[PDB]
Amino acid sequence: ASVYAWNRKRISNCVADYSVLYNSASFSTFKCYGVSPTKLNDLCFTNVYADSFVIRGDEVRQIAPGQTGKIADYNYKLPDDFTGCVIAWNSNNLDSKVGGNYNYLYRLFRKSNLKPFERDISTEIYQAGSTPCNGVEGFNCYFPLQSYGFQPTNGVGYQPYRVVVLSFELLHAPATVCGPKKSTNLVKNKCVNFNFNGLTGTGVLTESNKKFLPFQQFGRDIADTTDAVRDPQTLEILDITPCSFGGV
Amino acid sequence: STIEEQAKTFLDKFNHEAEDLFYQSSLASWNYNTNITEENVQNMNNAGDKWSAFLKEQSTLAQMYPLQEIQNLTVKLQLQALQQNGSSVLSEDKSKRLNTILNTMSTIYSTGKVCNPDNPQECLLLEPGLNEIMANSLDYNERLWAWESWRSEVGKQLRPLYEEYVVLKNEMARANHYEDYGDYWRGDYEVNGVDGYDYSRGQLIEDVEHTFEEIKPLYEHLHAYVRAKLMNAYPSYISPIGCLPAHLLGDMWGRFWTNLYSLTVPFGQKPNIDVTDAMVDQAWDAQRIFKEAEKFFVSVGLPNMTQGFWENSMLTDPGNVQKAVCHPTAWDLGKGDFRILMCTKVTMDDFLTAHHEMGHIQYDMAYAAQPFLLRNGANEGFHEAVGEIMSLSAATPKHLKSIGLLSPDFQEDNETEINFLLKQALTIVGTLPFTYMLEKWRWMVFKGEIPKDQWMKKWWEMKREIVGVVEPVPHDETYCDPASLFHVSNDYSFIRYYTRTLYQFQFQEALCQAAKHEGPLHKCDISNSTEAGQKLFNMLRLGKSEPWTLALENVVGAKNMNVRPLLNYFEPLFTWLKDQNKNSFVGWSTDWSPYA
Ligand SMILES: *[C@@H]1O[C@H](CO)[C@@H](O[C@@H]2O[C@H](CO)[C@@H](O)[C@H](O)[C@H]2NC(C)=O)[C@H](O)[C@H]1NC(C)=O
Ligand SMILES: *[C@@H]1O[C@H](CO)[C@@H](O)[C@H](O)[C@H]1NC(C)=O
Ligand SMILES: *[C@@H]1O[C@H](CO)[C@@H](O)[C@H](O)[C@H]1NC(C)=O
Ligand SMILES: *[C@@H]1O[C@H](CO)[C@@H](O)[C@H](O)[C@H]1NC(C)=O
Ligand SMILES: *[C@@H]1O[C@H](CO)[C@@H](O)[C@H](O)[C@H]1NC(C)=O
Ligand SMILES: *[C@@H]1O[C@H](CO)[C@@H](O)[C@H](O)[C@H]1NC(C)=O
Repeated sequence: ASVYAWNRKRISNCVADYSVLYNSASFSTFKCYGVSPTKLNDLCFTNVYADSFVIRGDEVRQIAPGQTGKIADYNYKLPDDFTGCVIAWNSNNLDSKVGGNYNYLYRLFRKSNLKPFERDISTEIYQAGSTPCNGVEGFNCYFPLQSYGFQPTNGVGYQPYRVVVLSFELLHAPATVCGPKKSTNLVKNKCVNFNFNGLTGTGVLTESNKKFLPFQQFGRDIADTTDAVRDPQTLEILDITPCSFGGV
Repeated sequence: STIEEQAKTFLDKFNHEAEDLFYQSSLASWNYNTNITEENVQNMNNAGDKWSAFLKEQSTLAQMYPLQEIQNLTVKLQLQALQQNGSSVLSEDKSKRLNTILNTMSTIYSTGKVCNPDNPQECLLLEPGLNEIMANSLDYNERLWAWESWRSEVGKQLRPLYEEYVVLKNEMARANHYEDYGDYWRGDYEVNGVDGYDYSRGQLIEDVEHTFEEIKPLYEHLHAYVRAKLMNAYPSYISPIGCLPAHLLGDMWGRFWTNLYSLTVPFGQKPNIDVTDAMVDQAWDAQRIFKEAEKFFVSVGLPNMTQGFWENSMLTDPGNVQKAVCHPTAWDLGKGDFRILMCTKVTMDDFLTAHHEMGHIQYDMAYAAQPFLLRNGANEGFHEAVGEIMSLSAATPKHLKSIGLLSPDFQEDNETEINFLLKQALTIVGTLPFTYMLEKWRWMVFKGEIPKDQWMKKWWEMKREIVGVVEPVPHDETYCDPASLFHVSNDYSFIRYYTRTLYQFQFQEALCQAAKHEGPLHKCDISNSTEAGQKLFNMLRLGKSEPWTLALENVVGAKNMNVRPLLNYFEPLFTWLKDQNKNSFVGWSTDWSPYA
C-alpha cells in the first residue's frame, strides 16, 4: 500500500526468525533503534505490528525516531523512543515501470502534524488561504495528493526502496512469541547446566523410563526438586539428578 | 491566510509535477540522440510539446501572486522564473512566426554546400565538407571562395527572415516590461531584492567594457605576434602593417584559433606535449579513458559517479544503422539520472573532452537537493566555466605525468610551457574579442539604434577596430555573414562565452591558492587536495537558489566579475610576447590598406 495507507497487522502465536535477515546479503538499511539485533532474539516484546509502505531512497533517513521533515511530519510520524527496527531493500526489478509508476500516492500538505502511529483516510483538501474552496481548484485549494514517478532509469537517490517497519513494545500483555534460539548440543551423562523454558538447574542428564502427559514441560518428585524435563523440540522425557559430590 | 504560505504550497505542487514531465521529455530527447528513426522525431516532439504546454498553464496561475510582500528569497527567485510569459504575450498570428522561423533557420544551417558554381562535382555536409577546407588547406584563392561558399550561399536567404526576426523578438520586451530583447538576455545576470548585492541589468554592459581595457593589451601583442608567422604561407597576399583576413583565423568565423597552432608554432624543433601515441601503446579503450577522469574527481573531493551511468550511457559509436550525432554534450535528465553523450576516441581532445563534459555532470548533481526551478546554474556562464576548469588542470604536464601518459623524463624549460600556453592562448585569448564584438553588435541591433542600411558598415568597422580583421572582400548590406554562426541562428545567448573565460580563471586562482601550489598557474593542479574540493563544492551546490554574486564571494572574495586573475595565467606568455614584438608593428588603427 501507499505511505498514507500503511496497513497494520498483528504478528503473534508464531516464531519470527530474525537470523535469516542477517545473512540475506541484500539489505541496505537494516538498522535498529532502541534495541540491538542480537539481543532481540533471546528476549522479545509483544505488539509486533508491522507496517508496510514504500519510501523513496532520498526519504529513508527521514523515517527515524526523533527526526522530523516532510514524510515524517505529514505522512507517517514515528513516535519518540521507538523501540523497533527499520528494514529496507531495493525493489527496482518489480516495483518500477516505464513511463512512471503512478500507483503510489502520498499526502503533501496537512493542517496539523500527524499523531505518531495514526492512519488518516480522508478526501479533505488543504486550506492555504482564508477563502474556502468549494471543490473547484482555485488559488488556495492545492489538492495535496500527488503520484510518485518511478522509472527503471531513475537514479539510486530516488529509487523506490521496499521498506517495512517492526515495532516492539512491552505492554501489560505477557506470554508473547519471541525470536529464534535454535539449540545447543545436548550432552548425556555429564554434569551440565540446563535452563529450559521457566526452570534452570545443574545435574546429570540421562534417559528415563517414566512417562509424561503431553501438556507438561517438566516435573518434580519431592520437596520441589526438579528431576525430569520433557523438552518440546525432541518430544522426549529425560531424568535429571545432581551430579556426584561428597566430602573427601 | 498569507500569500507566503500559499506560494509555498503551489511551488511544492509544481516541483513534483514538473520533474515527472521533465524526465519524460529528457528521456525522449536522449533516445532521439542515440537511435534516430522516423517515429522517434515525432516521439520526442510529442512529449516535448506537452511539457512546453504545461509551463503555459503554470505561468498564468502564478501571475495572480503579488510579489510585494514575499520576504522569503528562495520562493521569490522561483516565482520570478515561473512567471516569465515568453510567447504567451503574442497573438495567434504573431506566435506562429516563432516556431516557423526558428525551424527554418535551423534547417537552413543544416544544409552543407561546398559545390562550386558552374562546376558541380560533389559536396558534403559541414563536418566532412566545411571543416577540412578551413583546418588543413593553406591556399588563399579557394579559402576566399570557401569563405564565400557559405556567407554568399546560406546567409543570402536570411536577410528577409532574420530582419523580420529581430523586429518581433524585440517587441516582447515592452510586453514583458523589459527594455529590449538584448536586455532580456541580461536578466540571467540580474540580481534584485538584496540590499548591497543588487546587480543592475544596464551595469553589465559597462562591466564587460571596463574589463576589456586590459584584455586589449594582451590581444594587441597577440595579434601583432601572430601576423609575422602567418605571412610565411602568404608572402605577398597580406601586408604586415594592417589587420588580418577573416578566412585565415582558424575557423570560418575566426572564433577559435586552434588550427593556427601548426602554422604559428614558436620553436617546433623539440617535440610537443602529445600523448596520443602513448595510449595506443598501452591499449586504452573507452572505459579506461573515463575511468581515470572519475578517479581524478574523487581525488579532488567531489563524489564519484553513480552505478546507473556506466552500464546505461553509450561511449563509442554503436552499431551501423544508428546514424545519430554524438556532439559532446552534458545530459541532466533529472531524478538522479545523469548521462554523457559523446563518441570516444584516443586523442588529445577527446581525453580532455572526457574531463570537460564530466564537469557539467559533476555540477548537475551538486544542486540536486535544490528544487526543480532552482535546479540550474547561477547564470549562463557558470555551467560552462565550471566544466572547463578541470580541462585546464587535466592538460597540465604535472597531471599528465601523474597518471603516466607523459614520459617520466620530460624536462620543463621555457619553450615547453610557451608551446602549451600559446595553444591555450589561441583557444582562450583569441576568442574573447570575437565573443564581445558579436554580442555588442547583437545588443545594439536588438536595441534598435541601427538602421537597415547600416548593419554591415557598422558591423565591419567594429570588427576592424576591436578584433582587427580586414575584410577579404567588401560586402554590402544584402550579405548576412554575422547570422551564419551556430549560436546566433539557434537563439543562443553568446555572452555566456565571454564570461566563461573570466569565470574559469577566477576559480582557477582560488582553487590553486586553496591547494597551496608553489608555482605559477600553468603548472598548478587541483587533484590530491580536499581543501580545494570543499571550496568548490560549497558554491556548486547552491545553484540558482543564491545569487551568483554570492557564489563568487565563496571562492574569490570579490562580488564583481573579476578579470585580474586571468592576465596572471599568461604572464610567462605575455612577457615573452613583449620581447618578441620589439620591431613588429604592434597596435592597429583603422586599416583599409589591403582592400581599399
Ligand atoms: C595524487 O595522488 C595519487 C595517490 O597517491 C598519486 O599516485 C601515486 O603516484 C606515485 C608516483 O607517481 C606512485 O608511486 C604511487 O603508487 C601512486 N599511488 C597510487 C595509490 O596509485 C599521484 O601521483 C598524485 N598526483 C599528484 C600530481 O600529486
Ligand atoms: C535503432 O534504430 C533502428 C533503425 O534506425 C531500429 O530498427 C531499432 O529498433 C532501434 N533500436 C533501438 C534500441 O532503439
Ligand atoms: C525561506 O523558506 C525556506 C523554507 O524551508 C527556509 O529554509 C529559508 O530559510 C527561508 N528563507 C528566508 C530568508 O526566510
Ligand atoms: C502575462 O500575460 C498576462 C495576460 O495578459 C498578464 O496579465 C500578465 O501581466 C503577463 N505577465 C507579465 C510578467 O507581464
Ligand atoms: C564511490 O566511492 C565510495 C566510497 O569509497 C565507494 O564505496 C563506491 O563503491 C564508489 N563507487 C564507484 C562507482 O566508484
Ligand atoms: C629561459 O630563458 C632564460 C633567458 O635566456 C635563460 O636564462 C633560462 O635558463 C631559460 N630557462 C631554461 C629552463 O632553460
